[PDB]
Amino acid sequence: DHIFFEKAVLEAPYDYIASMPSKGVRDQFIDALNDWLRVPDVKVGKIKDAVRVLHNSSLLLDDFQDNSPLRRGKPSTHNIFGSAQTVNTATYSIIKAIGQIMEFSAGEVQEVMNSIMILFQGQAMDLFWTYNGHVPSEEEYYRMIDQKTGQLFSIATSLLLNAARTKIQSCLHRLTRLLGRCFQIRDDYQNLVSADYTKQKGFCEDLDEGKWSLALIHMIHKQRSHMALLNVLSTGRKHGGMTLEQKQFVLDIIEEEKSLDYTRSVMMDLHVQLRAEIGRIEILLDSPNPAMRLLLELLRV
Amino acid sequence: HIFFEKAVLEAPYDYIASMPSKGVRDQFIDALNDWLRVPDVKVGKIKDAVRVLHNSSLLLDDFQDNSPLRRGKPSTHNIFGSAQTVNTATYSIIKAIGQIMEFSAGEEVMNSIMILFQGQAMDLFWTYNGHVPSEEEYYRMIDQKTGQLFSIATSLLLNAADNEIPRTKIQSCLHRLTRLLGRCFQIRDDYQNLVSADYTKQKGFCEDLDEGKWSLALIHMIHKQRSHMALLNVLSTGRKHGGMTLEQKQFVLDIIEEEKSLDYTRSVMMDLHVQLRAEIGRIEILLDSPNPAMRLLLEL
Amino acid sequence: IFFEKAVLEAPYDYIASMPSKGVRDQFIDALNDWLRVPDVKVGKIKDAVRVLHNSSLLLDDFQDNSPLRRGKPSTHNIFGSAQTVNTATYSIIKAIGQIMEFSAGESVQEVMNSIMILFQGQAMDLFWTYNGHVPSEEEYYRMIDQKTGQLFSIATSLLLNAADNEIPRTKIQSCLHRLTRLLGRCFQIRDDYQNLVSADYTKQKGFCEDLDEGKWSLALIHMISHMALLNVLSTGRKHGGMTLEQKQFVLDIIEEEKSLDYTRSVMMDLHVQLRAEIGRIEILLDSPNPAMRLLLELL
Amino acid sequence: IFFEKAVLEAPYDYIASMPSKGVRDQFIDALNDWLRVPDVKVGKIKDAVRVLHNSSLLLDDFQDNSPLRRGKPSTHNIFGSAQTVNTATYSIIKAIGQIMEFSAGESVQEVMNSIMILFQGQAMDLFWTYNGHVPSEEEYYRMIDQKTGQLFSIATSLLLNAADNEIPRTKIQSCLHRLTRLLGRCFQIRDDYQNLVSADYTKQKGFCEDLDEGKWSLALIHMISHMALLNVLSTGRKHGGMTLEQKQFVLDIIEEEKSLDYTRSVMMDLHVQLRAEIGRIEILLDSPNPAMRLLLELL
Amino acid sequence: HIFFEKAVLEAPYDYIASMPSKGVRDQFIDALNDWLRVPDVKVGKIKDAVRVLHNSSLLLDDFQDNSPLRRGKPSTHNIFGSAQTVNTATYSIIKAIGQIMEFSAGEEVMNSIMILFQGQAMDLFWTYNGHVPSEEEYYRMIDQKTGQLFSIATSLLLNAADNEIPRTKIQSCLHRLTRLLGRCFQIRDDYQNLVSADYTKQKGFCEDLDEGKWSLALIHMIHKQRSHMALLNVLSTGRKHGGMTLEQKQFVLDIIEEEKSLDYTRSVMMDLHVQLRAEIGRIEILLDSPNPAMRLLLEL
Amino acid sequence: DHIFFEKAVLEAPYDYIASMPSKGVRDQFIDALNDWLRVPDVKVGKIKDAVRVLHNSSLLLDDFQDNSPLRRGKPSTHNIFGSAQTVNTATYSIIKAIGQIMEFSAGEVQEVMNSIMILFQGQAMDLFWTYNGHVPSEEEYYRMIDQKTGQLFSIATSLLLNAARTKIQSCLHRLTRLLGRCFQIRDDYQNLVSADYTKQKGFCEDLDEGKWSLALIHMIHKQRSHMALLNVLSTGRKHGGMTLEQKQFVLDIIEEEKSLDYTRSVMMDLHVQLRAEIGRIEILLDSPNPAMRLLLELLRV
Ligand SMILES: NCCC(O)(P(=O)(O)O)P(=O)(O)O
Ligand SMILES: NCCC(O)(P(=O)(O)O)P(=O)(O)O
Ligand SMILES: NCCC(O)(P(=O)(O)O)P(=O)(O)O
Ligand SMILES: NCCC(O)(P(=O)(O)O)P(=O)(O)O
Ligand SMILES: NCCC(O)(P(=O)(O)O)P(=O)(O)O
Ligand SMILES: NCCC(O)(P(=O)(O)O)P(=O)(O)O
Ligand SMILES: [Co+2]
Ligand SMILES: [Co+2]
Ligand SMILES: [Co+2]
Ligand SMILES: [Co+2]
Ligand SMILES: [Co+2]
Ligand SMILES: [Co+2]
Ligand SMILES: [Co+2]
Ligand SMILES: [Co+2]
Ligand SMILES: [Co+2]
Ligand SMILES: [Co+2]
Ligand SMILES: [Co+2]
Ligand SMILES: [Co+2]
Ligand SMILES: [Co+2]
Ligand SMILES: [Co+2]
Ligand SMILES: [Co+2]
Ligand SMILES: [Co+2]
Ligand SMILES: [Co+2]
Ligand SMILES: [Co+2]
Ligand SMILES: [Co+2]
Ligand SMILES: [Co+2]
Ligand SMILES: [Co+2]
Ligand SMILES: [Co+2]
Ligand SMILES: [Co+2]
Ligand SMILES: [Co+2]
Repeated sequence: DHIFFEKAVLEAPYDYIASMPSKGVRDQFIDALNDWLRVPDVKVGKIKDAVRVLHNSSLLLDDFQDNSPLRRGKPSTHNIFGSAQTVNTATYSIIKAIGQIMEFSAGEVQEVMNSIMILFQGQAMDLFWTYNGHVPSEEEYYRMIDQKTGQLFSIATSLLLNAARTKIQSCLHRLTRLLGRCFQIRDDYQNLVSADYTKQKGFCEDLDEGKWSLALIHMIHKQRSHMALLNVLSTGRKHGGMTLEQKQFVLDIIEEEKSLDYTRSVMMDLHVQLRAEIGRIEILLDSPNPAMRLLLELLRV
Repeated sequence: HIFFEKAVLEAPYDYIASMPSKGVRDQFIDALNDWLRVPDVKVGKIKDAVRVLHNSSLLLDDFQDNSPLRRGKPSTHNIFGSAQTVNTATYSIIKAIGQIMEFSAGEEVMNSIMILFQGQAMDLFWTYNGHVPSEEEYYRMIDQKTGQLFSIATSLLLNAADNEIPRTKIQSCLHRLTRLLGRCFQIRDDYQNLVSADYTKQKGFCEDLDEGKWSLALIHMIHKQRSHMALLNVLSTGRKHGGMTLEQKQFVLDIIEEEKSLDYTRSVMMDLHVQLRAEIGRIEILLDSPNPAMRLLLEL
Repeated sequence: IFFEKAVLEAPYDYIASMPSKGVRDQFIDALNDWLRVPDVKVGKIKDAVRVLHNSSLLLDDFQDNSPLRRGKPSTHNIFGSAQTVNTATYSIIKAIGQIMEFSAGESVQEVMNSIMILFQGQAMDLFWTYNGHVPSEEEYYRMIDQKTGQLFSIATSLLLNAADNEIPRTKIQSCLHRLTRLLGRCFQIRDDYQNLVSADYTKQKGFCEDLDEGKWSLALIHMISHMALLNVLSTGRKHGGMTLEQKQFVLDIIEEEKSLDYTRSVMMDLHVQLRAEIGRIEILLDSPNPAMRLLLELL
Repeated sequence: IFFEKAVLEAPYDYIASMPSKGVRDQFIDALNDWLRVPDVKVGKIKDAVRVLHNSSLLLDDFQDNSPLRRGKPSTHNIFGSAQTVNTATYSIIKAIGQIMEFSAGESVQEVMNSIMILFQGQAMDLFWTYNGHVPSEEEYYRMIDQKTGQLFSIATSLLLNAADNEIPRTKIQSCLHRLTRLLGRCFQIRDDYQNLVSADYTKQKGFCEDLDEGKWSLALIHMISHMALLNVLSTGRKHGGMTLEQKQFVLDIIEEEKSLDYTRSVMMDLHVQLRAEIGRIEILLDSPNPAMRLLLELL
Repeated sequence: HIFFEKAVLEAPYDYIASMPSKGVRDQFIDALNDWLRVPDVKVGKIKDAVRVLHNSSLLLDDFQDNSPLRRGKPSTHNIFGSAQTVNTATYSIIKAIGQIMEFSAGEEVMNSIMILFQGQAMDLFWTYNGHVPSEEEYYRMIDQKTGQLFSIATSLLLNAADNEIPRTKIQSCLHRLTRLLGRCFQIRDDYQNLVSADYTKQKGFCEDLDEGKWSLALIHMIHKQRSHMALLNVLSTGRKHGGMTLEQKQFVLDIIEEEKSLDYTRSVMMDLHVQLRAEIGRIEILLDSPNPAMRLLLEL
Repeated sequence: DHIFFEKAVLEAPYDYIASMPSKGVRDQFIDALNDWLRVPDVKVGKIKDAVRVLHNSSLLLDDFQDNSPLRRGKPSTHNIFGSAQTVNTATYSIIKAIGQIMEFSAGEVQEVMNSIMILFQGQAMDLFWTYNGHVPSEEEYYRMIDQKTGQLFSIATSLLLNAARTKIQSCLHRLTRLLGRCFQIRDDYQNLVSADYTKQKGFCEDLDEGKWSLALIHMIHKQRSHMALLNVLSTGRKHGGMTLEQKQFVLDIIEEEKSLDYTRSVMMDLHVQLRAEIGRIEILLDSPNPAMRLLLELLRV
């Protein structure tokens, strides 16, 4: 009878992150997208649960892969169960999510499998650059984002699309791709700027991780000296993190170079294109979508 | 250079795949196919898929057990780091599943794959929280984390077998076979980790004592009526730290030898060998097809 | 020559200078209102028990790796673990010698036996956290009777052996044993309780010090669907202790399951039994003890 | 119930199972050839002193952070520091209780006082390495008389208090005190010596274990132009201990200055004084002691 | 890009040089030159040379004292690492010496520079081996490691002074001045490290208690007849570890306050202020040239 | 009177390295060079002592800068006295060495000061590349060597030259430069190959340091994959060193690529040029020099 006990052990790390609160964008996008597609409540529920597992599982891996001590102000899962159990649960949960997607969807699965694997191709580059200290170009950065976060929006879109036109499809493609860039570029921006992100992750958590955000990329390829900046980055990699003053030192250089102003420029332009794409769909479709415009608006600053 | 980013993604897999396997996995498929006689191309695809699953499991396991060595060389996460290694490992499992789908469509797997993680879950859970499992829990965990690999390969080969009869006679016997093989190979593995000098050369001296896993020898003497305060506390000391000193490892070995607990493990393995030979025999006669390959695989 | 003595007793003189007090001496004064032991012998008993209690504090702080004691650095963060342990062990021997100096016979072989039970209790405490065993409620209570309640018992045994002739120390026994047992259980449960609730117990020991130690308070034990809490304690065992965020997570689970309420109910029941016990003794000795009842009101 | 006792005594039963022996019991047998104490009481004295000596080994190994004892892991690398210290302190109390069980009067207050001097000696030992003070030869010798020579004194005090009636335990005193003092000084100096020279003392404790501890052997003290040696000891204090290469460097300086020879000369002089002392006692008791002279030949 | 490798070499110097000095060093040279009146160009060269020496000394000292903060910002070796920082520091000292040679030729320096290291040697030696120095040893060490900087600048300015007389009257007085200035500034520095909240903002809370240096306050109360077992042992505990906890630092402060040992340091500083004003006075009259700048420099 | 005690404290770290044994090449080169120049015994003694201090001081810094636990089988100086005292003594000793050079030499000093500073320019690049993980080109590597080790030979040469022609000078320049490259390239080679270097420094000490030797440089810029090789190097930098198996893994890749064969090729060609330069001088001068040819021969394999 204690087969239930074994299941609880296996899914304990998953039940942890899924329990905090943490959500927002994911569920909102599915709801907003469905205000257009009008997919049955039962089918969107099956899609929601699968995407949630998929998203939460990648968070389990990401926090471990990025060595993040905090998620949503609480300890990250691998600081509760340890990295070994967390990774084991996460990998299992992904397979479980794929099985669920198989159960209500035909094949094509052979399209979702492909896109799920693209997510890993995206993570691969992100982790590769961080680990070996290679600064990517701005375009490589965008391509990486399209794969690791943009593809995540695409998956939820493809699922809802297959449960509902024709030309409308190649417009949602432009939507999810632009949306993916908005999310990540904001996420990297807010990590260094916002004080909520400071409370839900720690002060400049990305600088401990050593990820290459758009601000750093822009000023690294910006032709001036930066002997100091280059060396603290190396110092951080050698110590596995930075002190509060070191992070502040990085921010001040960023401020002095106005590289965050560039990031703000890209985000505003992205919102312009996304506004246009949304209205393009609302016109091409029956009626407008305040839910999608809300989500877009939640993504500025 | 679209080729470059895939190379980065699959670099940790190519590393572990470039090492000498020992080919236990491949030898079994070959032996099983001496009975089922599936065409070489279909067999090759199944071999490739299972090889990817197995190697990916080793990627994860070495990191999870914090093993410094794999086949005498540094473990994969001591090349690419934990993050990269885990990422491709999960990806490669997805990829293998995708490969399996392309030539099969059915039907157990993937589902049986989820049982692997169920087995690992218990293995990792006990080790992390220091809970000593019973012999039955130990066996059940092994059926899930190890025996299932064999089950996977069999089902794949079985579903690809010709209409040359029966798939009804064999299935009961084949399940008995893969399960017995799974137990013995893991029990042998946990046994050899402490006594074999080749394993010392491949994994380091008594690597499982660093990992802190619960092998049959330890389990047997702990649930004994004799007191083992020292033994219990060294194991806890090893988990508190990153592992054990050589003297701490040697101390455990002395306790084991003093109580001949490895001899109990030898007895269990021999008894499993007997049942294995019996099971192979029932099939060799029922199909009128002797299998020197399976009996040769047993030679371990 | 005094220098050698000052070096040996420096770690003791450190904790002894701390304000860590307010229960041990008040219990002796409260009990002596009954036993009416001469003030001089009460002084020696107070001194001896003070040395013992301080010595156990030296050991426990080291053994639980507590960084703070009464808001100041713990003794082994001043003198190191080696000097602290050596001084502590010496101080225990010194106290016993003092006890021997004013009491003989089976009184000594009773206190000696009683002191050894303290270590028996500490052993189970230390053994459980080190090997990651979650104790039952009964195991926990028995552990408390040995390591905490026995300290009260020592003080009473000393006082009773020096009691006035107008007092039947044979009728009174077992009633006093029932008292100290309840009192020690009430004190320790409150101690484990307060460590997770208060400040003091965040100002004096740091935030949730028991969770760094990996101590098994009554709240924690009552719970162990509780999978996440088991693992973080294990994570706390593998790491040097818990992060501020990890400790807060434990509190949330306790709060959600209202484990704080359970221990609160247990201590109120102990308050009831204690009042009933003091009453029986008050009738038996034909003497009211407002001090004991006053001491009881410490929650 | 036995389980609780087994847990408490597990760290003691660990060192007690080790072959760490060959001097303590031989001294008792040698001395008893003179004192002719009944075999039964000698047994209890042997048991009590054995518990004390083992308990001091538990503490010292932890306090000096020694990884190895008799080729096997030290006790605190089996049970952890907390359990080891608690058991050790308990075992000391237990032994004293045993001593109390067959001896009364000022005999106890003598052993109690003698045990406290052991801690006084350990205190100076621990205090010096922790605060980086290089002791003089006299300070070192006095430290030895307290922490080592006193152990012999305890055994003799017990045996003398149980001596046969045909023996004048008043004439004999001070001669025995002179003996134990010399013997303890000879034993400890040899102990500090052997730790840097031998194997055993590389097989039993690891290579130059005293240099990890930061112990002040007679060789080291005799030297402190010696600037480089001072700093590596400091480096050894800041780090967890010394590397294999660092220990070897210390040996080279010792060898170059022939510090090994000095301690060798000191111990030969101690051999002379010891023979003179045994002789005086042999005349005074009209009884030869080939055992003591046999025990003496341990170099 | 021959320019690039020099930029790499001087990058750690440019970092520390880009910070707000406080200009005590420059204020002294200006004040001294109100008397000696050396042309601006020759004064500028001397300022530049001394500035390089001083900054290079801070490069070395911050690493040697393992200080995490310098003027509120991370210390240089927490940017470029210990290796690079030390390399340019030694180089910059050579460079400064080369600069000094180009406009002088003589004559004390460099020689006086070697006394700086002699002072640092004792400072580092006592701290590393935990030896408590006497008040006299403490003063002598300070004359060498701090007072000599002032001596260097004076000799340079003195050798560049015009034939407008005397260089014989002043030298005795100027040596008395630079030496008094050196003691007071270091004693003030060690004082302010424990009590000034601005120093907490620039270096962290009680940084010297992390370094484990021997300030006058600690030295005074240690060589006292009262016992200080606790105080002594915390300091040793701090050296055993990387530094002290906040409670350990606060504990030391409480002992200091309880014994008013900082008041003794205040008395010494005031007495040095008195002698300084006296020495400035003897010179202001002997040259018939009052120096509001020197007296204003004293305001600290 | 205890002014001598303060001096002992200051020079204790210097007296340590100077005492072991460790020498060889330095004294041999000065003797071999003087078999030509015939400079008085008193003057060459003054030159020897100064160069020894200079060389030993740089070793004090180098071991600390490279985090080397061992020198000549014994603990490095900063593992006896600590990094702080070692660096303080080293810097002082360099200034002391400069003063000594000033005392027997005119100015031009203004030539020796310049060359001493070049040594630091060389070290600067070596430490910069190691710390920030930048692989230099082969020519940058050679230029760096000319500055940090080749210039050291040049200093001893300039000193002896100024105490003694005309055209002979611009031949010694080619000698010291070639000699500098021979020494360092061999030193980097022997670090990974020789078992004496394994005993006098530890197994593959350079792989812990993370320096960029010619073998690594050659195969890094050699166009093939090397995903594994690139990542262990990063792993080493993140851990502050490598395990025995990791170093062996690096050696095997080096072996597989025959990059050490290339290093052997460069060394043999260097010996060819050096043989030619030596004979060129022996002819241009009075008589041959077996001492210099010996030293050259001590530098192969
Ligand atoms: N997308 C989830 C992961 C992140 O967004 P998060 O900020 O860690 O949630 P990352 O910054 O790692 O890309
Ligand atoms: N189960 C595959 C991994 C093992 O067999 P391996 O010995 O690590 O290959 P484990 O002993 O960890 O179970
Ligand atoms: N028993 C006295 C020691 C304690 O009360 P304290 O918390 O150390 O005061 P514990 O809770 O550790 O038992
Ligand atoms: N005094 C018994 C303990 C010793 O002899 P040991 O070396 O621990 O046996 P020490 O040398 O530490 O004093
Ligand atoms: N002496 C210059 C450096 C100092 O003044 P600083 O306070 O570190 O600038 P120290 O206190 O180390 O002496
Ligand atoms: N030249 C002295 C320094 C070296 O040669 P060494 O091998 O450390 O002596 P490096 O390898 O650091 O260049
Ligand atoms: Co809707
Ligand atoms: Co992340
Ligand atoms: Co991430
Ligand atoms: Co992010
Ligand atoms: Co074929
Ligand atoms: Co494994
Ligand atoms: Co495993
Ligand atoms: Co295994
Ligand atoms: Co009263
Ligand atoms: Co406690
Ligand atoms: Co406790
Ligand atoms: Co408590
Ligand atoms: Co006998
Ligand atoms: Co010892
Ligand atoms: Co000792
Ligand atoms: Co010893
Ligand atoms: Co002007
Ligand atoms: Co400083
Ligand atoms: Co300083
Ligand atoms: Co300062
Ligand atoms: Co010659
Ligand atoms: Co080097
Ligand atoms: Co170097
Ligand atoms: Co080298």
